[PDB]
Amino acid sequence: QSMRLQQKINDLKPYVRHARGPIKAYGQAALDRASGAATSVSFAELDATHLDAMVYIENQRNPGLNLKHFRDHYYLIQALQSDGPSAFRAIFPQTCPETGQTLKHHVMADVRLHAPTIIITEPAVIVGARYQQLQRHNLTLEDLSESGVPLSQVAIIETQAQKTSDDCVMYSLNYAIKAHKNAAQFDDIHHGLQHGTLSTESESRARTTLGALEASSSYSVMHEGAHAAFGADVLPVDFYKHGASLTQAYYLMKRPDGRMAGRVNSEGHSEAENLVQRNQAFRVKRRELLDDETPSNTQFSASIDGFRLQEIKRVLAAAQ
Ligand SMILES: CC(C)(COP(=O)(O)OP(=O)(O)OC[C@H]1O[C@@H](n2cnc3c(N)ncnc32)[C@H](O)[C@@H]1OP(=O)(O)O)[C@@H](O)C(=O)NCCC(=O)NCCS
Ligand SMILES: O=P(O)(O)O[C@H]1[C@@H](OP(=O)(O)O)[C@@H](OP(=O)(O)O)[C@@H](OP(=O)(O)O)[C@@H](OP(=O)(O)O)[C@H]1OP(=O)(O)O
Repeated sequence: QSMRLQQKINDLKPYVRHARGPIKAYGQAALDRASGAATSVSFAELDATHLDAMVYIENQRNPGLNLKHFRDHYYLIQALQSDGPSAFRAIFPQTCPETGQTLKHHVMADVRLHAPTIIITEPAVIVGARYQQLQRHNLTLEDLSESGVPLSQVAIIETQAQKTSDDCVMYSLNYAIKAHKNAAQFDDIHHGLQHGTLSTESESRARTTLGALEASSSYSVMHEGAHAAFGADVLPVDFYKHGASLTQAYYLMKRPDGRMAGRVNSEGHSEAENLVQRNQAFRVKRRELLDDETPSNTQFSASIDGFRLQEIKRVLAAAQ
């Protein structure tokens, strides 16, 4: 139990207790989730359902965010083929190549239009348990490619900040907001991608699961052309504020460039905070078995859940 997440709970509880409809049920499930109680439902589906009502209030909160929710990844392609905004971000679930069904596992795409440039951010890992995320990313990339977009101008960035299999959509959302807040660096990455290159990819692609597989297999496992890199080398510290792993926070603050060793809360704070401190401020035990107790601290940062509570408070306050 942690005072910060508890504070977030106390902030949200009235809004849910005053809510009506499916959003009350969702908010209650989120409160249970955060509090450390059991959740008799999958949160990928819940988040997927109530993503739009958020996206709206977040687009209000930060004009210029340009966040969109696409039911398919083909709707992303349809959206690309328009003289729309010069820069927009989209959240979408992957599609199973052998069934054509959407399978949760959402990702976010920071997009610039011009020969368009696409940046897919992976909250978890590129490869996956049974090489599933890999071939799914492959489907997405192939479709983007026959859409007309050159694969040398698309980049998937594995962050490995998310350690759970449930919080895809919230990580995607926070990553959208942060991609808007950190527009400059993304503009840099896009200027790079326009000429078909990615900064320090040579070192940074190895640090991903995709890198280990490409080095252990020595044959193309992900599509020829598509770029990839580890988040800590190309993204700002904002993308790791919700990393569950404290070891990750430690290893990130220990980086020589010291990009991840700064302060991670707004400067308008009496008490400063860095990555590790924030991780420790949202540090709670986790929810699996007693027979299968795990090595390393069984604990993690439930900061992302607090992000969920945050979004729900914003929506429920926005509606009333
Ligand atoms: C990343 C992964 C492959 C294992 O890498 P790993 O993190 O080296 O495995 P570890 O056993 O060392 O996990 C250690 C970290 O996981 C964190 N963790 C917290 N909740 C977790 C969870 N539900 N599942 C896995 N790891 C979790 C632990 O806190 C620890 O961080 P700490 O040492 O700071 O506490 C694995 O955790 C994972 O994400 N698997 C899912 C990937 C996948 O197939 N699909 C994802 C798409 S949803
Ligand atoms: O995710 P965002 O939409 O970008 O919201 C962020 C942020 O959230 P993150 O933890 O996900 O990075 C902080 O909230 P905390 O969880 O750290 O407490 C912050 O607040 P502080 O920096 O002062 O701590 C503030 O939230 P709020 O809107 O409630 O003020 C802020 O969004 P803003 O751009 O509105 O400041």
